[PDB]
Amino acid sequence: DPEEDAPVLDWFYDHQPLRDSRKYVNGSTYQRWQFTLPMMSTLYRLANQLLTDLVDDNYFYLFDLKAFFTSKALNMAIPGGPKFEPLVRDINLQDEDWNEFNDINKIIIRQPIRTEYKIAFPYLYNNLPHHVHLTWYHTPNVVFIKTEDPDLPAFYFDPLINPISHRHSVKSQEPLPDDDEEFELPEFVEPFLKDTPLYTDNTANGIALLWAPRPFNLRSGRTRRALDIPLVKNWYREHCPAGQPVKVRVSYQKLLKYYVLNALKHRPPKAQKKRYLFRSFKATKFFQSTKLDWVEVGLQVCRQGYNMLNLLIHRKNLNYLHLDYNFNLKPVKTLTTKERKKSRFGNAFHLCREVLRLTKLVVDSHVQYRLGNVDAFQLADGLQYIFAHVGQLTGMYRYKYKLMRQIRMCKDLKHLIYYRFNTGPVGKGPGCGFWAAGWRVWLFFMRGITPLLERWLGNLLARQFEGRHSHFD
Amino acid sequence: RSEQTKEIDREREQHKREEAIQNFKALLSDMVRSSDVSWSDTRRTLRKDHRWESGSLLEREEKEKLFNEHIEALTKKKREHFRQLLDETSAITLTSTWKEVKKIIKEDPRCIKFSSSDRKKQREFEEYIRDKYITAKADFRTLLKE
Amino acid sequence: LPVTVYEMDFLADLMDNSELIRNVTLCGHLHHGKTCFVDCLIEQTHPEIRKRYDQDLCYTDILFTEQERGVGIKSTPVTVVLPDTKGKSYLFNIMDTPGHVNFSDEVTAGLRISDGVVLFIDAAEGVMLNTERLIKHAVQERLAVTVCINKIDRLILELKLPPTDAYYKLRHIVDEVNGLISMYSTDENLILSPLLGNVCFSSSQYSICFTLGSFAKIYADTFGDINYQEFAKRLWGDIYFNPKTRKFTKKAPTSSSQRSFVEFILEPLYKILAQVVGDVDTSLPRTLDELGIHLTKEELKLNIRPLLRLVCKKFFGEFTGFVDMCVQHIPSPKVGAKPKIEHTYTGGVDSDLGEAMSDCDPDGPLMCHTTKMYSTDDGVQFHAFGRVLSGTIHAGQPVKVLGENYTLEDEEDSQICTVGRLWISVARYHIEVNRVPAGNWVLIEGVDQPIVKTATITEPRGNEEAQIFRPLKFNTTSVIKIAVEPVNPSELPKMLDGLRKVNKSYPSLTTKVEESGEHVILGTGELYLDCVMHDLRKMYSEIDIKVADPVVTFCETVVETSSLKCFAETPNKKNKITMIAEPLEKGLAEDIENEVVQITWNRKKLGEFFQTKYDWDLLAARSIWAFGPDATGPNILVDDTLPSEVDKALLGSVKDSIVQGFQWGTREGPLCDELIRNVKFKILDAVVAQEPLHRGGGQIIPTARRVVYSAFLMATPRLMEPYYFVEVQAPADCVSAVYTVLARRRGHVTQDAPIPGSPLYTIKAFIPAIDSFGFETDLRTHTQGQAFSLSVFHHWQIVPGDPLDKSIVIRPLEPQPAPHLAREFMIKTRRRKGLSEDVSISK
RNA sequence: CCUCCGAACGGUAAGA
RNA sequence: ACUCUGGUUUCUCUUCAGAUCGCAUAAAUCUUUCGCCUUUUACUAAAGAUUUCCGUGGAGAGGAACAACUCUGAGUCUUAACCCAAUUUUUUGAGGCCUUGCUUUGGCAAGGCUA
Repeated sequence: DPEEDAPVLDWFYDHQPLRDSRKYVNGSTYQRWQFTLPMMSTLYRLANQLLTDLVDDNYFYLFDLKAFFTSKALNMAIPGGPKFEPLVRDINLQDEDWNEFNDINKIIIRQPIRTEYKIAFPYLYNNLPHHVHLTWYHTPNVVFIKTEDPDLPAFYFDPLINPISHRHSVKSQEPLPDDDEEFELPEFVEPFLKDTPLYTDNTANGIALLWAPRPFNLRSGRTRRALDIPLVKNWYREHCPAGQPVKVRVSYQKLLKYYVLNALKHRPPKAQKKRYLFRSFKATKFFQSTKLDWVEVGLQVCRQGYNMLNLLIHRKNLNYLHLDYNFNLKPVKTLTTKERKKSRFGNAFHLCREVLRLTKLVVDSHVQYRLGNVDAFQLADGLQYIFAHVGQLTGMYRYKYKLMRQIRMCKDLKHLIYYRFNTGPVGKGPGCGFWAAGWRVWLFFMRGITPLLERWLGNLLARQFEGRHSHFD
Repeated sequence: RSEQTKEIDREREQHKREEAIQNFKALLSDMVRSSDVSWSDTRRTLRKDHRWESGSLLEREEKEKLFNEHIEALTKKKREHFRQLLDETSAITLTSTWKEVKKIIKEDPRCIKFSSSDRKKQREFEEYIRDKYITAKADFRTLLKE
Repeated sequence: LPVTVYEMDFLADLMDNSELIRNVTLCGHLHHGKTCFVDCLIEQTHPEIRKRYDQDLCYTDILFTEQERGVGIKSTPVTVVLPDTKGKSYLFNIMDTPGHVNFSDEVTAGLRISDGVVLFIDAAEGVMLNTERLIKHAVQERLAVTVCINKIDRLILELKLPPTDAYYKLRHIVDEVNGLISMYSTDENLILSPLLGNVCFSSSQYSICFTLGSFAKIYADTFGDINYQEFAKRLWGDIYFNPKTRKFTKKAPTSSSQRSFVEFILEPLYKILAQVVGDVDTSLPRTLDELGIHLTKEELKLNIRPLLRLVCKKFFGEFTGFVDMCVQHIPSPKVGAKPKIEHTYTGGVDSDLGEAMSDCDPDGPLMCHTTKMYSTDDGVQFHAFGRVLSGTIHAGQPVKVLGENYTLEDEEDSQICTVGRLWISVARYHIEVNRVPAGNWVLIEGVDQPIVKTATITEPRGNEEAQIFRPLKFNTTSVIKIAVEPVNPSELPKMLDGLRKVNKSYPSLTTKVEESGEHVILGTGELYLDCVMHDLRKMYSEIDIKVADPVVTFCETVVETSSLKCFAETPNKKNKITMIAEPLEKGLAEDIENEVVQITWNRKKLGEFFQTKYDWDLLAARSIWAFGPDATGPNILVDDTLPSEVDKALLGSVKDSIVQGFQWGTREGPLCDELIRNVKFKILDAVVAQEPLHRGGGQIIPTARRVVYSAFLMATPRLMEPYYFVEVQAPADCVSAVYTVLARRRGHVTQDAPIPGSPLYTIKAFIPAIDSFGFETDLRTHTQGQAFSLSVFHHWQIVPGDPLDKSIVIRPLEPQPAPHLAREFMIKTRRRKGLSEDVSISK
């Protein structure tokens, strides 16, 4: 709307909005930003679909990170919480047998001691509570009232607020015999802010921004990488809805499990010297810099990867093998056993081949968009399909099976999004294009695989060019 | 808010009604101890207590039904006690006589709670013996089916 | 030492002058901004200590359990120097006390050594359960009450009430608190109103704190030629401001004018907050310039909440209104020492120490009262903490520590200890000092060993007349009962050591060893015992300890008159004690326990009361021998002997043994070894023969026990379980869930009322203490974390069923029906005590 | 209700 | 109401990195256990320790680029309309003399005269 969305209208869909404007960002390097309250309000309203209606953390009682750490340390799972393996294995939990202290005939049972109690108060209801985390007890109930009408005054007695009772006044001052002149203020004395109005049209929005999810309660901040915004993290951090199928519930629990594991295993980054690869590359005479269309550089990367694997194949004189442009190794003819054993590559070549296959699929979907064959909505749906169906489009799970962990995750997110997407007038069938969730997962997979693949391919290429890089008796 | 108060008030009413029912049940269990006492006779005699006004949200029909249920439960307890005491004597079997049982269970408080006279007591003992004979027939059928 | 505004030696100089000292305890409900207020005070005094832009400082939350849970657990002292409106420095001894009801005892440990109580009220919540409990406790401890309404920003930035409606909410809070105080007191000088200076309005998150005097002084500074004392006498109530006459009139000038408090105080505050949070970029610099507030460029770039805090710190400045409140309405130790000795000293004010201490002489006989015990950093030794009521305690001076059992006749419970270092606690750094004069608060090392919970430190060989201070009376009763064992029995010794240390850390903790070797801990609630066991496992013992499922401590009562005149014949077969047992009238036990009636009274007043309100025979009323099992115990031993049968001289020589035997017999109990409660024992026939050798104490006391039990057992005995009172602050749509949860736990709702000036509802209900385990967790789970509840012990209520009904079968893993409950609860209690299964009348 | 669908190798006749 | 001070962007490098480096989250290696198991990988999933990788903050240095100019800080942060003022400062009648006594004169103290 040119009227409602004026603060963000002219820069909302730019690639890097407000980059040139020194009022909002530090400069072209895009490190810091500092917005105004109307812009923050418009952005917050535009994002109210991906945010939570909760103004308080009290919703996450026995469902925050500390509760999950406690349940993991106790080999217990809260309803909807993740399951883990026990911390202490070699101490049997049924080895404790019927002594006089655990005598069943000695204890009174009226209400069963659920596992919720053993985590709310872990030192009371649990024996040997090792590595338990005390959950935050209670935050005072935020009674903020969201108003969906700007016409309402920023301050007004809401009908939701219960009315206050009748009069009472015990002020028994001395009844003055009135032949006197009483107190008078000086001539130029007035209330402190008589001039300023009680409330403007940006006051209610700022008050609403106070009780807003991060970063919409922020005024300034630092830019983050586009892959560092999960955008659905608070969707599986809430309790799963009522009538969801079993697969959706287990997807919520698995996303929650990996969130818990990431939060628990997190160690601070180590101090190190600032090594930069592309800066070193640019410092040589063998690398130049330009500004290319992303689709063009994607096609260049696909062609270069194809040529590079094909050179790796033709180096070993394997004419009976054919690397196709979708990165499929193919037998040209029926191969003899001697030809089959000479056509046996390691997991390095095949993992690079499958990663290039996935990149080719993504860049090819983008090319199909640019050629006009497929439009933007179907492009987004195709990317969402690709990043959630890597187990079928590509085959890198058979050369590095640990990445199956990623695949399951990309399926889990597919559930989490779909049952938030296909609600109401929206049914099943293709159409969801919220591909950020799986795109992040595959980027983080590549983050850890890059050193491994680089080491493997360095060994392989060094080998191509004659290079390398009862005990005691 | 109108919907909200309607929802709250109906459950408030249900809670008060069920609390009154529980209080009347507690009064029935604390004072009435004999199954031979009539329901309305005690109701016309137990109204002189202190908490007898605990049924301010109850009518004569509900109170009489609750008294009937309590009397039935007390009679069941007395019958179970009589049956349990009938499992101790060796003369009690599937073909015992009531005349001999009148001396075997002469000073039997459980049987006295079951029946004051020999007619109802004999009928109950005969019913129990018939049940025991049916159980023996079931045992014979289970043994002979294999 | 961290850098402060004032000289440390100046603080030591303030120590000598008892007039320049205020002993203030900050009390209130859970999470009503008590700790954040102390955070603001620390920030005001300590320049280098500042709140994080995102996380609360929580300076007095020094326990790791407190930091993780977020709930204050133990009271923490801060001794600071604070300037008032006039600028005169004062030495404030502040007790930051927990707001959770289960830790009410902790508040009591700070109310003993405090002269004044500042009671914090959430402006958005109002008066809550612990607020009422602490009003009652502080008034009944004879302390000066000053209310402070914290979190007034919630009326603005969160409830968004119009300023007139915010004034109405504040007025409702003040009026409700005044009604509460008037209910539990007699004086008219205990009325609270900001007109008198008894109330401060504050928001501790944004560092707002003002009385009418401080805001009037802000007006005077911005304008001049204004008597801010005379001006502040008019900024409250229906007094309006006519600008035609520049006057203040109790009538409305127009037909739609506002109050003076709204115009001059609330409205500028609303406009300040609105301009900061809504128009930070458009009209904020002009608004700040109009207020004479200059912020740098790097300070306007802050987020909205740090900016609000900074702006309100620049505008309001310092918490001078709070200091005005605590100076003008809380007596100094010298002024307030007379009622303190009148109330909490056994010898009273009429002794030679009841006046040497009432003057608060810094150079008299050393008499200090230590009522807190704070752990060392490692957790091996302890530091006592208490008020120096008289004298000047020195470092190295040996002292005589007197426990709670020290009397003048029996002086076994005393020890000569060496006072080590002395500290002044500012809650995160201890100022080590050489001496502490009277009227102050002191940490003492070395004297901890003979101190169990509360101790009186006096001069060795100085005052042979020195008695002890009265032991702490707690607001609630330790009811929840856990049993602890060591995982490795070989480590049973260590646990005992640990069980001692927690016994010193928690004033209401009741540890003991039962007959069957069980180690039983009594606490007040689930959170209380969870913190106790965290400290027992992690802090002190550092071993592995198994817990039993918590239970409650039952009591035993009667419902009918005993059918037989239960008699006991002594082994010499000459004394025949024949008694009956019947229940006391409804509420008589409440009168006995609350010290409405006392055994120290003359027979005149005691008989007058018992004839006035209970319709007895005056002969029987004059003949009330003993209250059991203690002087305050809710059991009565009425002598019903006829004048012409048992002579008074024949019976007065054996009354004492009968009384002691009755006391310990009601202390033990014959059903499941529990206290006998609410029983009247009429001694009908006391056949006592002539020989004084055949009627000795060892001849009567066990016989007194036997006759007590026989009278009890024939009077239709019943079990009584404790009932907790629960307040639930739940949203309006989550009330049905509260009803459903309370239905499963034998709990009935007394009331469910909307909270005025807030969208929430308050549900007040009664729940059995044995059924209230995990009740808070179930309530918060079933209401999506919205319904929060606090549970406190309220009363005792008969367990359903007959405990002695031996015709009841019990299946060991099934919640029994109500008529069987009393049969169940007794048996499984006896098995835990290590007693016989069935209770037999033949003993 | 149950939806986690893996892979490669250990499969070369040796000769003329 | 004034005088002296004086930037921003961007690239690269060298170091220090506690900090939610990171309001995000990968991989590998080793040591314990865990599930399979038929040989290596490839694996299952928990703990601890290491690395590696995608990133980040602080300081310093050297360049290119709106650099030529404010702002910030410090500094007392300059004056005549209408007030010559009747309790603690710089326009307030309070001003003096002698007697007496003390004191080595000097000097000190109480009293009187007071328009």
